Amino acid sequence: MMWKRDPPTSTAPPSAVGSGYSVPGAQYKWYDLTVPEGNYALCELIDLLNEGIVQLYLSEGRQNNVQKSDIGVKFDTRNFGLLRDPVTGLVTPGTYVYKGYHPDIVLLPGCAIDFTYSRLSLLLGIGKREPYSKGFVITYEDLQGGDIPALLDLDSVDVNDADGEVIELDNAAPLLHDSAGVSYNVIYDQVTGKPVTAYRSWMLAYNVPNSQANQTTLLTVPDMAGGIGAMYTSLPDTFIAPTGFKEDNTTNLCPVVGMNLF
Amino acid sequence: LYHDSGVCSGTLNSERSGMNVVVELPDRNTELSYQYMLADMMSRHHYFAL
Repeated sequence: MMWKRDPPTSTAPPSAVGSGYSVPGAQYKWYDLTVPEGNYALCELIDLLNEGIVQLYLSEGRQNNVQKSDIGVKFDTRNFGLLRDPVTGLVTPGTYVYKGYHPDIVLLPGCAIDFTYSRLSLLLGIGKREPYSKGFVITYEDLQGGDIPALLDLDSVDVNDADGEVIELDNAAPLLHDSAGVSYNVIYDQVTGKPVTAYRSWMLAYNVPNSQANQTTLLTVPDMAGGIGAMYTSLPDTFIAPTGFKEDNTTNLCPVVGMNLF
Repeated sequence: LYHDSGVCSGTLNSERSGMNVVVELPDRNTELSYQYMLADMMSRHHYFAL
């Protein structure tokens, strides 16, 4: 999540609508996010993951001149590409549907999340279509096509709450920032239609049925049972080893006697 | 050597008959048994470094 960045050229909120995502002097390094051990529900687990990402930011990236709009990795549950307009290309309400549907990954360009040494992916409901494939990494490019639609600002198109109308056109603009200054990184994509922010939600990448997030990843229920596999009960001192087991009593690799799920 | 410990004992066994054929009981004294045997076979003032 881009530990190092150069100082900003301008502190003011942006006024141009993207036209090319660029973070000068962006250096990216892998982290080790860790939530405290304990029995949690999924909402609070995602909250702890987000707080841990914030802490990983505060540890070195905050002091290293990061614009605070460059928090690369975030765990969310919103369906960002919802209540948009096919013509306007932006979400009509001006905000996002604050309803949780399934855990989601939001990544800035150059950012990634790595589940290859953790079964927390099974807790998020994100699984690889090929669970035996070596390495399960969700990079920014793996989310291509899952661009988060930008937010239609109410101030620009203010006919919705004016002069007894709700329909207006060609004044449509996206929120280039928020109320508290910080930007949304709203840009024009390569197919420069309506502007969309460069966040590449995994939900939207999966929902578009073409490829990548469907042919590599899998959207399943979050399955908060911990994702634990099978448990092997063994009685080396009263059972002859099953066929294919060697008699290894004075060790932890005893012949498995009873098979059972966790 | 972990003698007379049933929880951390050794294992000598064959391959075709993989059954462990060494059983160590916590209520026996292997080291003192060796002490008494060795003292009976010969006097203890001899210093055998091996």
